[PDB]
Amino acid sequence: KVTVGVIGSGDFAKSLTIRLIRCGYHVVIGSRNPKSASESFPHVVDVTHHEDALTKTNIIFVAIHREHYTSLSDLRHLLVGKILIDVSNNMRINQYPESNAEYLASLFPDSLIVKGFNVVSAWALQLGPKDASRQVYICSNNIQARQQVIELARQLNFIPIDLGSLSSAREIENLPLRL
Ligand SMILES: NC(=O)C1=CN([C@@H]2O[C@H](COP(=O)(O)OP(=O)(O)OC[C@H]3O[C@@H](n4cnc5c(N)ncnc54)[C@H](OP(=O)(O)O)[C@@H]3O)[C@@H](O)[C@H]2O)C=CC1
Repeated sequence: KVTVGVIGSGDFAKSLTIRLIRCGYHVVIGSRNPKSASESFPHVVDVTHHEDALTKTNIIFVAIHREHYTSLSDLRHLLVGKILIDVSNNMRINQYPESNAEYLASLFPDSLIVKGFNVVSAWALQLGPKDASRQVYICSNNIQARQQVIELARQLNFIPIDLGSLSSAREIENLPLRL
């Protein structure tokens, strides 16, 4: 089984982990408190500290909020070359001078940041997306990483919508707030 990483242990990390397992992946979780977080996951999931989880996979969902990204900054060297999937949303349209994905890319300039899955609710990961809204919008400045995340979306039974460069991340982040 291919191993996919998730940082964080909240509602989104838990739902993502469900879908990943159902779709045939092995999951490693990076948590600040893995002994405590382990009870929030099945035994088949490897729950560990961030620095250990990162050694087990090259593709990591960053299932934490933007305001906590800098808690990972000391992992910069270990994260070099890895794909980081920015799943985040904000409470306001155009909330910051840069999109959350661009902010993450600036914190980890030698990682490969891909925006994706922010439009998917926790409940949609558990039940599946509505038949008329299986779309997940994906973008990245790195074409190879973009294509890997597109293929992951397909394996998770979503319809990936390739919006090209990371410049698309801003309006992808605005989309849940628009109607
Ligand atoms: N909930 C949803 O339905 C959806 C959420 N998202 C996005 O997913 C991401 C997570 O959302 P959600 O699960 O609801 O968020 P939570 O508020 O549950 O936070 C998730 C994780 O953040 C981690 N973390 C929290 N504080 C810190 C910190 N100070 N430093 C380092 N890590 C920290 C915790 O992990 P730990 O304690 O294990 O370290 C926690 O389990 C967000 O970006 C959200 O916008 C996207 C679409 C849907």
